Parts: sequence; C-alpha cells; structure tokens
Amino acid sequence: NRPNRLIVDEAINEDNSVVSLSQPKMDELQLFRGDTVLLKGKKRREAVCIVLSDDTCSDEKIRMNRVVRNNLRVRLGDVISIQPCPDVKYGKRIHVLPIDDTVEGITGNLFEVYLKPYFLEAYRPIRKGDIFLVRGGMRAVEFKVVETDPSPYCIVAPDTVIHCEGEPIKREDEEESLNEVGYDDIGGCRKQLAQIKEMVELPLRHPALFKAIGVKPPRGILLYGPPGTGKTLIARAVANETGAFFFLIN
Amino acid sequence: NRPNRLIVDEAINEDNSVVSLSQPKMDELQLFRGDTVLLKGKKRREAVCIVLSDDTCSDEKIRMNRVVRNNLRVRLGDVISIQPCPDVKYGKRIHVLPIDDTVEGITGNLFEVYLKPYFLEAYRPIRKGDIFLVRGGMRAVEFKVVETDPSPYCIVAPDTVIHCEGEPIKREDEEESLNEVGYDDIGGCRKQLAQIKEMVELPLRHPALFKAIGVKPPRGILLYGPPGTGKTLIARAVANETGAFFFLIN
Repeated sequence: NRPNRLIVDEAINEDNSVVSLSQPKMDELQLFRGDTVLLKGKKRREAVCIVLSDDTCSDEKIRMNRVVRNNLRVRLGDVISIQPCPDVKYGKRIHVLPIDDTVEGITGNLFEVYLKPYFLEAYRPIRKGDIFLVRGGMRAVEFKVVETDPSPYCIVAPDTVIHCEGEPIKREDEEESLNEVGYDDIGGCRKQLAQIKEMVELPLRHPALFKAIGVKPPRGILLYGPPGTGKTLIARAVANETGAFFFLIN
Repeated sequence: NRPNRLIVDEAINEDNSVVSLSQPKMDELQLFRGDTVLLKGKKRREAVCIVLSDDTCSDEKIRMNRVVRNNLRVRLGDVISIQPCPDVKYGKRIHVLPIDDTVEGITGNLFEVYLKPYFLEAYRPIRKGDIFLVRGGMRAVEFKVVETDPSPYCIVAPDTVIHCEGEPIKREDEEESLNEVGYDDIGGCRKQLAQIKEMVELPLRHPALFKAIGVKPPRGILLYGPPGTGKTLIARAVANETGAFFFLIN
C-alpha cells in the first residue's frame, strides 16, 4: 500500500524547515540523517524540508509544524506522499516578499531582523510559492517566496542574492493565515486536548464514518476551569485545525 | 543626538520662572548659577527661564511646572532644546494684559496686588507670548505677556515700570486652562499615580507603537478606596496631562 504515503501529525521540533519520522520507517524508505525531501499534498502543492529521526514518533505518522502543513493544504489526519529530492543545488537569486497583515505597523530592514538570522548558516531549502514565518521584533512576520533562480526549489547558500522589493503583498483566500490560533498556541491542557481531540477527531474529519456506523457522536462539550487557561482559544483552535466552521456565541 | 536636547519631567519647584537641571549636566552644557536659558519645543515656540541645580533630577531630564510646560505647548515626554543665552539684558518698560476668565469677580489695582509683589526683586525673565500665573487673594489670576520693550526677551527688574492697559484678552485654541487638573493637583496618591502613569503612559502617548508592537496594554483599570479621595480627579488629570481625549460616564 506504498510506505511513502504517511499521515501528517503534530511536530516536536517547532522549527519550520524540518520533518520528523521514526527511524524504523526511515530504514524502509532508505533515507538518511538529513536529506532534502519533497512533500506533495492536496491541491497540488510541494514543500521541501529536512528529515530528522524522532524516536517518539510512530511508523505511520509524520511530524510537521503548522507552517509546512498549511503549505501542503492538509489538516491533521490527512495522507501525504513523500519522496527524496537530492537534485537540490545552491540558489542564486531569490525573490521574496512579506505579507501585509504581518508587517502592518513595522518597517525598516526586515532582512537584518528576520531573514539574516534565519539563514545564518542554515542552508534552508525553499520552493517557489512557499510561506515561511520568522518570529522577531516581538511579533510574527510571514514571507511568501516569489521566484527562485533554480526554480522551483533550491537551497539557500551564504552567497545567495536575496531580492526584496519592499512591497507588502496580499493574502489569498485558500491561504489560511498562520496568525490564527492552532494547537501550537495553547498549553497547560495536555490531558485535556487529548480527550477533546479524540472526541472531535473522527466526527469532524469523517462524517461518512458515523453515518455508516451505529456509533453515536457527541453533540455537546462543556469546559470547566477558572477564567484564564483559554477555553475560548481551545474550541477556536479545533475549528481552525480540523477545518470546521467556527461560530461563537458570546 | 545632541547632548543639549532633554526631556521635560515633573517639577519639585512649583515656581513659574525656574528650570531644574542635574549637576553634571550643567557642566557639560556650560551653564552658570543663574544664567537665563532659552527653551524650544513643538509648534515652534520659545521660552526664557532661570536654570538651577537639582540633586533629585536626572541627567537626561529637566524639571519644570505646568506654566513653562504649557508655554512650550509640550507634554511630559516631549523633546526640547535648551541653549545658553547670555545676550539677555535688563528690561525697560513692559506692557502686559490679564485674561478675562481669571478676573471675573475682582477689580481695582491689579498691579499693586498681584504684579508688584510677584516681580518684587525676583528678576523674572519673561518673553513676548509667555503666559505666567500669579496666585494670591485666595484665587489665581493669569497674565499674558503682550509686548516688552527689549523685544523679544527681557528680565523684569524691580525698577522696571510695569504697565497695565486693563484690556481683557480672548482665549486661544491651544491654550489649556491652568485652572484645570494636572499631576500637581493631586496628593496622597504617590505609589498610586506611579503605577497608574506607567500603565497608561506609553499606549496614550504613542498609539502607533502598540499598533506596531505585539504587546498588550491594559484596557481597564479599576479604582478602589472610599468616596472623597478624588477618584474622578485622578482620571481627568491623566487625560489633561497626556493630551488624550476625556469622556465621563456618570
């Protein structure tokens, strides 16, 4: 059934350009400790990252954060096809621009603050049309790659010309904002989210499952707790992670 | 950044014609024990006072009351440029006129009651356009320097003839009433004002910063204590001192 088709799960290493798999699964795919892979997903999108063995990971699941996950247009519980891409050479000219909803207030040398310490001997592989997030200046600023000289994908070299027009581009409809609330934005609810997610995993990801079976899915979930942890943020994150509709009643 | 540009801070000396500086700062700026200095600020205006040594004052700050503060049309935190002006000589004849909304109820010889004891061997350096305040007779009367013979600036000597044409003037737009509230009109609330100020200082003085930075400022502040302490007085003082708008809800 092709062992190259894996299920996207939560990541442990919160770095952008990195995917995590189990070592025994890496023994099946003949992969190495740091090979530039190629991730294909729904709606025909590719993303290039680096493979690292995560011992706490299962064989069927693959770890990746929200930044990479959204580039593949996939949610937690989807299947993606991974294949090694060793034909990646160093880049020359890379056209990149920030999004207007993340630079809405700040200005100046964004490169010195965000770009430079992000590729300072990092050799991160980026493909045309990708959106990477760099956290600096006490906020979050996203960038979308316009065009790279070794199109479509290439590895950023220390001798790579980084073009920056200085024009805050717009965000598209299908381009979900990384600035929203996800499971990587809530803590102190380890035991809670596990119970919550396993109650809303299947009935929200596969409606055909519960309608073809006699299992009765839950209709109401009550959250106790003192005002502080963020019960509002929990339900909001679930709807933005599973892709379900979100309508709040204050 | 020019070591002659300082920041206006709260005053210990409530005298109208005094500007307090730190000891080492006057050594860097070459100022004497009574040299008439020239202050410049926003809205392109000038003012003349007398520099003194303040041990409780810091190097990068300068103490001055609301009189000098309003004459430069600046608030606590604005930038001003101080410079030595040794070409200021004694005055000859000075024509000054009071404001209509500060004499309503009293009449007679204003010169002998307010003016004469106020400039009584004080050598106060006034300038055309300055608005100083004299308190006495269980009230407060505001005067505006209309015209001085040694234009523009001169020192009021106890031999200087002081003319009073007796003609009430209109109130200009940017002329904040000195009868209103300020940080120097409230007491007993030392640590209270200390906490309150630094909570609403930044978001009120620079809204642009918080709209650009990813830092959340306090939205709602509650004031405890028994009635009669002056709850409303504190709030209105902040708005009047920061230039921010004020709308009360009884």
